[PDB]
Amino acid sequence: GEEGKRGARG
Amino acid sequence: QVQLEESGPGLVRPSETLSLSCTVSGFPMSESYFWGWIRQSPGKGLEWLGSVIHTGTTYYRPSLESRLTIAMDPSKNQVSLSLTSVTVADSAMYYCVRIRGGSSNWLDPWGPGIVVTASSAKTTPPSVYPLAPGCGTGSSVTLGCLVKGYFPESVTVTWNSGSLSSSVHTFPALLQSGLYTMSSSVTVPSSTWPSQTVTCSVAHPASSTTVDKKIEPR
Amino acid sequence: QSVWTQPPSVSAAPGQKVTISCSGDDSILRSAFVSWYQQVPGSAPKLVIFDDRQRPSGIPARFSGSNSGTTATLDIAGLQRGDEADYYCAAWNGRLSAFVFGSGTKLEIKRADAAPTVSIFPPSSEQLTSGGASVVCFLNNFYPKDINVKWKIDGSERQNGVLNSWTDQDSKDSTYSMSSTLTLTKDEYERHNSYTCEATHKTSTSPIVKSFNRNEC
Repeated sequence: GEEGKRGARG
Repeated sequence: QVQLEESGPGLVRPSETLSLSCTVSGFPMSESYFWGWIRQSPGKGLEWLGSVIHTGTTYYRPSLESRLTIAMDPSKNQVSLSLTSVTVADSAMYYCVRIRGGSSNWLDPWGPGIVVTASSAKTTPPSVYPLAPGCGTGSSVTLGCLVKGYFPESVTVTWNSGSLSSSVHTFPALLQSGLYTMSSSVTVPSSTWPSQTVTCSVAHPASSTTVDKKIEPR
Repeated sequence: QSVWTQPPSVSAAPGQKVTISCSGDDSILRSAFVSWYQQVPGSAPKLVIFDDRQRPSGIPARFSGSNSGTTATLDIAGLQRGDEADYYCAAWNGRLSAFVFGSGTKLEIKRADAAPTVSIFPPSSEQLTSGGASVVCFLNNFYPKDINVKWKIDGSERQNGVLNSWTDQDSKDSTYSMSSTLTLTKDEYERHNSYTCEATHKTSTSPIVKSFNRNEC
């Protein structure tokens, strides 16, 4: 799922 | 493995829309990767423009988000850039990239890049002049071509010395009077020229012009 | 910040090791995976490190990376002449919600000092016919990059009308090359006999002098 956005580390 | 190539105009007028296309080969655009655009202005750094994924989620450089649209067409295997109200400051090399998103945000691979100039100046083909030694040699001989009075960037200079191998230096262009000048030197064994012909070919895609100059002795 | 801070330049000899830093505000880089790109002049950037320390397939292990959280670091060991390039770090900036690149670091590969091979060229008849006259000097395959070129017309120094252009560092022999072009009008060019290009380089206390005399024709 996470690969569908762009952002910072969790 | 992923293949990318950019297409579009090398010259756009201020206030018009810059439209670029990138064809993606050898990789599914329906996989979990973003597809995006980076640019680099002459002598300066890399600037992320934005990206898109097949679900439609899109990211943009905040300062350009009002002008910039990045989209993809999985049927055509294309990712597009559309930048409206262009100014001189949008002159740059534009690169297509595949991006692994989430928290990774790595870019691999990159397309070869396309040079875009935003300007009102007219496209002008180069004048090409041979550089041969003056009247009155060691083990090598250096020849050249001087490429003058063209706009916009870029030109590509190559040297036909047949099957003879050669050492080439291509000098970066300098802008003057709204026109670029550059040169290229070629060095060959002194025993080879002038019996082996040596000819520069200068391609200027923006003006659809190619000029060859055979270097003859003075 | 909207650009990560990198040193402008690093320089070392083949076989040696350099480290290139990439810094953000406070510990912002702790929240991101850093990647690194190699850009050989005239080519697209190429991914060398991703997720702080991973190597793409085919990138050699002498490229390595770390992310301390305040600064990220690219190590390049066992330097080869083909490593001359600009290196950029990159990372998502969550505070700006944008992907940010570093300001870039040029790697110079050191070599033995080398004097330039100097070549001088009269204007072509073709250029003259149109009113201008460019005399061209090539100063090729020298090291280090610093070099002074002086033009003389009939032995007298000429200041105006000179344009110089340098290549990037050579990927095979680590040298630099330069063109120096003196542009006059046709009428001006034709008023004189000798044209001289003088190169002053650290490899000699005496300049390398190349000339042509129009009366040799």
